[PDB]
Amino acid sequence: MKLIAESGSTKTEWSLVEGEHLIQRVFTEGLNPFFQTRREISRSIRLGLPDSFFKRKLEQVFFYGAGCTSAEKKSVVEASLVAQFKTPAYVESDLLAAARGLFQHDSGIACILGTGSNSCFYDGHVIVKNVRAGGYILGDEGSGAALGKQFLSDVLKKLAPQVLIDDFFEKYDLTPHDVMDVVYNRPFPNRFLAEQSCFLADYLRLDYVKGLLLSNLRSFFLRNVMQYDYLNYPIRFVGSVAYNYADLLHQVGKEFGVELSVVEETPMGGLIKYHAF
Amino acid sequence: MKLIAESGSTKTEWSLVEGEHLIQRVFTEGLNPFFQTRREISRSIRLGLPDSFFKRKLEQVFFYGAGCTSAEKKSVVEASLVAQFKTPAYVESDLLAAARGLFQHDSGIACILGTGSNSCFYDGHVIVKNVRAGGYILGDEGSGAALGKQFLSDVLKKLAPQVLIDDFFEKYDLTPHDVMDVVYNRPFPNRFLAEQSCFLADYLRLDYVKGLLLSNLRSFFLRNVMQYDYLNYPIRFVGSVAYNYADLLHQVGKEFGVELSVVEETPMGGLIKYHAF
Repeated sequence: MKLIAESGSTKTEWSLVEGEHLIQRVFTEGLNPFFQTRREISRSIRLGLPDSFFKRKLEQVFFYGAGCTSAEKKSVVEASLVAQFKTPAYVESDLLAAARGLFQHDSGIACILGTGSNSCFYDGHVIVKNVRAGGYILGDEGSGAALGKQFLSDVLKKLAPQVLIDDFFEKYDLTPHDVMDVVYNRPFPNRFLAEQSCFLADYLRLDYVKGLLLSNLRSFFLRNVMQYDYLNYPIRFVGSVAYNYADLLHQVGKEFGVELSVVEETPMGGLIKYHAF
Repeated sequence: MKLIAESGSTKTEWSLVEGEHLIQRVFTEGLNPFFQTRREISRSIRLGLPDSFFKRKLEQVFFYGAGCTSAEKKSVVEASLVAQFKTPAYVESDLLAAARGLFQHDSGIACILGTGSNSCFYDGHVIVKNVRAGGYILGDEGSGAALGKQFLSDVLKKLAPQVLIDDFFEKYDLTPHDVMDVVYNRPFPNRFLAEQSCFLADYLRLDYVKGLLLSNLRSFFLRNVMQYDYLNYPIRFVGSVAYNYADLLHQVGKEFGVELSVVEETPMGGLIKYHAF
């Protein structure tokens, strides 16, 4: 058996697999070596996974995660995995997870629309080019946080529909003042903004929300996708925003003259296939 | 004599005055009760002002500052002033400073374009209406930080002119990676973004920079100014961004059918007049 894990801001997905056969899947909290020390990662692993995961003969562990983006950060995660499982562990970024999960050994443009957003050209083996996403303030166009940022900007200006404003304040138990406090003074403001992506998804019948999604999705295409040779290679998407707003994403694709026929919630299914070759 | 002080992110201006006559002016660091305790404010005062300020018979002290926006925050500043000067001290916000400095006892729309941005309707006595600015992430349209945010977004995407990108990296001794670090991990990211407003001002001959200013100034008008009865009252501006980019601001005014003939660097001259009545 092998273990394949994919970690983002909201959770880690663990797949215990034999070849392409799923023995078990388990979710734990997100694990990010920029926010968590080696020991916290080890502890979160140790407390989150069932016993069967730790008693099982594993040939390798493939881990992909947000924040696994340098040699040093990959080491922290690797040390935890190696300590917890006593087996070869290979740590890569969430971006390479998207590329390999979406493309296998073919070439094309892989894009993530999740808490943040990301894109790359993948040559079937390595990432060859990677437009900088820029994070929740300076970029991450088309991401959950970008949506949340524009929505909350509109809430404070009273520009959004009253129904949405009232529902937002009630659901989150907030006032305008408390919004400022959360965004400017409390941990992980990006995650709170990105949570708005889930909130807004119930209100898609409103012109306001459709226009907000179209605007942010177009921005991702103009500022990220179209830096690549996007008319000459397949463009494939993964992530919670891409998945939940797949119809609007497809519409934006057609506006830019492309056919987006691959939109997946996560790269996990593709990663299981990839590590079976 | 009285003492009139106006405090923002970059500095405090102190005016020792008899009626409308300026005895002396001194600059110290900014003083903001959200970032500095009463004792730090007192110390910064005590170390920043000349002896003559402390030996002088003063009838009152009028202080206006960023962050002096609640009863409690005003108290902190007041306690410091009262301890340092042993005289009646009246603490108000930087917004009321703009209103009173720009309008005296007349009515109209007062706007600030500085590190952040702000606007209000002033009835000649009190602020009657105040669109929420929203801060550097969710709003502050037309501010230095909004400029810096779009510029740096463009820098990371490689969309800005190469000359600007090279000059930015060299002047600030930064790389793309170090930019992320400053914005996401270091204190007062708003102040660093707002500093870009001064950097860009030397490059106004570039189409890119003109278009950036026009876009951000238009945004301030669409999302803030035009929430007020802006065709029926004078609109007056104060602040470093408004002052440095006065020609483009005036142009944006005309686009929205208004004549902006009052643009001041600071409200200080107006405040001296106001507190002489």
